[PDB]
Amino acid sequence: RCCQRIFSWIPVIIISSVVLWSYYAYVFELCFVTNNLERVTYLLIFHVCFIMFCWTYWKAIFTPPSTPTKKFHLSYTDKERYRPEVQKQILVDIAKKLPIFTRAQSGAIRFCDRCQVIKPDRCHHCSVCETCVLKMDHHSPWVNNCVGFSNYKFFLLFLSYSMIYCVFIASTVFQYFLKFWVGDLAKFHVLFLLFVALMFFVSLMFLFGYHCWLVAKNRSTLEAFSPPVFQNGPDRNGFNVGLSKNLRQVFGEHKKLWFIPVFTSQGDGHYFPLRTLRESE
Ligand SMILES: CCCCCCCC/C=C\CCCCCCCC(=O)O[C@@H](COC(=O)CCCCCCCCCCCCCCC)COP(=O)([O-])OCC[N+](C)(C)C
Ligand SMILES: CCCCCCCCCCCCCCCC(=O)O
Ligand SMILES: [Zn+2]
Ligand SMILES: [Zn+2]
Repeated sequence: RCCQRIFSWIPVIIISSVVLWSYYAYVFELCFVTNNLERVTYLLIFHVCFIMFCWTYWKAIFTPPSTPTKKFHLSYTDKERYRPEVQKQILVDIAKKLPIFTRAQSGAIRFCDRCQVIKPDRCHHCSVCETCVLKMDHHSPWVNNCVGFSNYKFFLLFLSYSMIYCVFIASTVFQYFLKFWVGDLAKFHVLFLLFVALMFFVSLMFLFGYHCWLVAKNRSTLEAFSPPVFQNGPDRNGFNVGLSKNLRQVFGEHKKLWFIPVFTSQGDGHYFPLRTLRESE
């Protein structure tokens, strides 16, 4: 409904409000209060931090999920959608020609009734986005969007620049209140700002770190909480092909584009290199 669609944006409104208020706070008040050359230097650094935050946040929010291609879709009519075991055999015969090595716990082919999709490996259905999403990490209320194959790099860059911004604001307010305490000048209310920054920082520390873990090992959140099932059973490392190539699968080979939110991730969204094949030519 209209109500629901409005309510889905409130986390984004909250983060955007906190960020804009921190901008207004630092730029005028705090930057003025703490040499002209120094002030301009720090104002331009702060502005670069701000622009990278908004850049990465925007592309995290507004990059739609990647979706399985036609080859993975069943083009059935409403009539044909009907006996379950014949469907099982049909899906098996189709999967004979698809690069799908993961199965359900029962061993069945993973299939989405809503999208009519033979799910690729690492693809999962999001009921919020209401679509199958390739290498879906998780649906994020905070970016009002799925985080997966298409935007994961933008998400991690957004966490990083969020952290840098938090450190900038926190350190600035600390210096302001120290200089007040040493009588070299207060705006007591901006103390709250510090308490906010700190909080977010520490939160990001747990989040960033966690994702570091995931990215180091080529593991999605869903996979971390439910290991994928292969022909020989569950395997927590089925897609782990080494730290370097795990990192480059997300950030690409070109160092210049690592820290900017332009799409640079490797592979199609469907087949992902098996750890078990990592030394096969
Ligand atoms: C671009 C980023 C990449 C950079 C390189 C990354 C280097 C490598 C990074 C990390 C490798 C370090 C591995 C630590 C494992 C310790 C042992 C341990 O706890 O075992 C436990 C798992 O362990 C965890 O659950 C870890 C949780 C992560 C918390 C945040 C710390 C991240 C480290 C921050 C690093 C920041 C480095 C600085 C980054 C600039 C137990 O295992 P289990 O029983 O199988 O768990 C089942 C849980 N289940 C129930 C949910 C299924
Ligand atoms: C007052 C200083 C700045 C405070 C605001 C800084 C920006 C913090 C934004 C953190 C958002 C984290 C979103 C996590 C999403 C997820 O894990 O699904
Ligand atoms: Zn689906
Ligand atoms: Zn979603």
